[PDB]
Amino acid sequence: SRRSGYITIGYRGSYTIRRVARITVCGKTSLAKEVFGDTLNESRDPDRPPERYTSRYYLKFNFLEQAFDKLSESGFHMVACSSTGTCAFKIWTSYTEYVFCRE
Amino acid sequence: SRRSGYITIGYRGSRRVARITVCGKTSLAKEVFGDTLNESRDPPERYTSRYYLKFNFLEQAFDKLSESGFHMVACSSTGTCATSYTEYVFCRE
Amino acid sequence: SRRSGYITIGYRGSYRRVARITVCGKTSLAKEVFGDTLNESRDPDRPPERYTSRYYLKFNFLEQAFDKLSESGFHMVACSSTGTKIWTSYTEYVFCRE
Amino acid sequence: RRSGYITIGYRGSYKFRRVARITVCGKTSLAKEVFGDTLNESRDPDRPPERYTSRYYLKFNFLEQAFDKLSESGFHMVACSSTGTCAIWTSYTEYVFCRE
Amino acid sequence: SRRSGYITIGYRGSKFRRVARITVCGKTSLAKEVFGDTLNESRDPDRPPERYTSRYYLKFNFLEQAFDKLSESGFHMVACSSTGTTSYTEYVFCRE
Repeated sequence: SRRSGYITIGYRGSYTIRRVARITVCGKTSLAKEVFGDTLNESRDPDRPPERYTSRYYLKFNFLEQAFDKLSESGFHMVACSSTGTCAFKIWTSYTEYVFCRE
Repeated sequence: SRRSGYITIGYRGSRRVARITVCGKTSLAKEVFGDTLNESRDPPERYTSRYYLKFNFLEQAFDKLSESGFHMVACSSTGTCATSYTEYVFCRE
Repeated sequence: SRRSGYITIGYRGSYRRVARITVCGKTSLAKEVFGDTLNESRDPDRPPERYTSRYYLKFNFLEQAFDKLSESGFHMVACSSTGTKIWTSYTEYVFCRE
Repeated sequence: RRSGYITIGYRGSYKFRRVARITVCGKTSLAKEVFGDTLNESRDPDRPPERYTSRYYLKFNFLEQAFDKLSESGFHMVACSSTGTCAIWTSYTEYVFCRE
Repeated sequence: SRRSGYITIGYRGSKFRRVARITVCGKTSLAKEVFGDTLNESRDPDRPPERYTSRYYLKFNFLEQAFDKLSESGFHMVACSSTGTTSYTEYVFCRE
């Protein structure tokens, strides 16, 4: 409870009438670092103080469930999930986010 | 974590978090967010759907709800191509 | 519990603008929860054990409906939304009292 | 009582909800336990108890009546999702139930 | 628990429901423990248990049969999302 809070995992996918390019991490930087350690890629947002938030971290691996398993090992649980679709000329893409919480 | 009710967190995206809206009992929202809350509407009603937050990190809003004993119980989003609107429902028992 | 059951709350939006909050479920549960804030005009004088999909509420704050459900011991167990210069949407929030 | 999942499907059309068919998917013995004679097996008849179906439906049209019967048999809603089909406007929503 | 983790079940969709292929994503040891011989590892074969995959799929067609097997191994459904224009729906399962 002293280090409670939220981490959101994001994933951009595409379907043609799973393939991963980048798993994004949003939340307080100290929490994301505790959970993911050196798998965290902070290049898009470097050198932030621990009590600041980020929406631009991402992970050095490409399996979604691999991110979820690490969150579970740190006592975070999935509490929500949403997805939004898009149509294009055929390919259709979507961004999915998975909200995790530690009590 | 004293008096029960719902607070809904919303934002419209294209992540770029333009503005985080707060809906619910006005007294509950002020308990949770204090001066991070700009009301921006002129007397106040018991319920609002037009409060919004000064900061732009969604998880920072979620974390403050957690500190007051609110839990996320649902979320939904809708989009049409030309953006999207996402909503997160919190509840304190 | 003997008075257990589901109530679904819905509303049509456009892009928050809430025109009307709909209420679906067994009528006696809806009446227990919302009392005089319930508008039964589109399905009046129903027996307490029959189901309706046509009640709505006389207020337009969604969280006020959620708060009343909580006061009667109902909890939100699911949520879904369907989308389409203005696009409309329907969102429903499923509540359950066990 | 044996564990399992039952999914409830609802073809909707769009303030009120469009009265339509409520479909039931899962192991047939579970669906029959839950719904009894409100279950319509005419599109998948004479199935053995341990086989699965995705073609049962209910003889009433109120979704919450189906949710209530699931609750009476100890099933709980664990997920839901809908698909928007723009063309009025029709959507399909499914509600996943689980008895552990 | 020692063998805790996530398995995500997917189906590409378009009496109504028609499901062709049920995809399985997660750690390969977990997918194998849950699904055994019903699992199709041909698309991603010769994989060590501690590695992850997004290319397994199931030999049967009933989504609830996949859900029931997950339950039998102590996995629970924690989230669900769908997107479409045809549709793709995924069900996230977790064993603590």
